[PDB]
Amino acid sequence: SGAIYVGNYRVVNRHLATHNDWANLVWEDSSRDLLVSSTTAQGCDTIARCDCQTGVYYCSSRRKHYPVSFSKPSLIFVEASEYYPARYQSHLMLAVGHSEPGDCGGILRCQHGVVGIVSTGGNGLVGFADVRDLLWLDE
Ligand SMILES: Cc1cccc(CC(=O)N2CCC[C@H](C(N)=O)C2)c1
Ligand SMILES: [Zn+2]
Repeated sequence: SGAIYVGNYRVVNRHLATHNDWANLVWEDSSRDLLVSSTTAQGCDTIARCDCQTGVYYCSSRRKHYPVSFSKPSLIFVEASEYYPARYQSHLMLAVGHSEPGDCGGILRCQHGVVGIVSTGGNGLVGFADVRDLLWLDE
C-alpha cells in the first residue's frame, strides 16, 4: 500500500484504488496502473522533474529503504494477475531489488523529489510506475 500526496491530488496504484478514489476521480490509466483522485487537504510531497536513473525506494515487506538503479520508463510485458489481463504496462521502470505484492505503493525518490511508485515485481526485481511526466500534478 501507499500513495503520493501532492497539492490537491492523491496518486495511487489503480489496482488498489478505493471506492473514495473512484468517487473523486481526476484521471486513471489501466496501461500505467495509475489513478489520481482529488483531496481536500494540501499534500506533503513534491514531484521530481528529471532523468535520474538512481534513487531510493521504500520496501514495506522489509520495513526498509533500498538504493536502486532503474531503467528509463518503457513498455514492459506484465503477466495476467487477479487485477489485469496479460498486457504491456507503459511508463514502467525496472530495477533489481526485493519486492512482494503488498509492496505496491512504496515511493521511489531521487534527490529531486518523488519519481514513482512500486507497481510490479518478483524474483528479485521491482518495477515502478513513473509519475515525472505528469506535469499537471504541480499546478
Ligand atoms: C511488487 C510486486 C512484487 C511481486 C509480485 C507483485 C504482483 C504483480 O506484479 N502484479 C499484481 C498486481 C498488479 C501488477 C500490475 N502492475 O499489473 C502485477 C508485485
Ligand atoms: Zn532526479
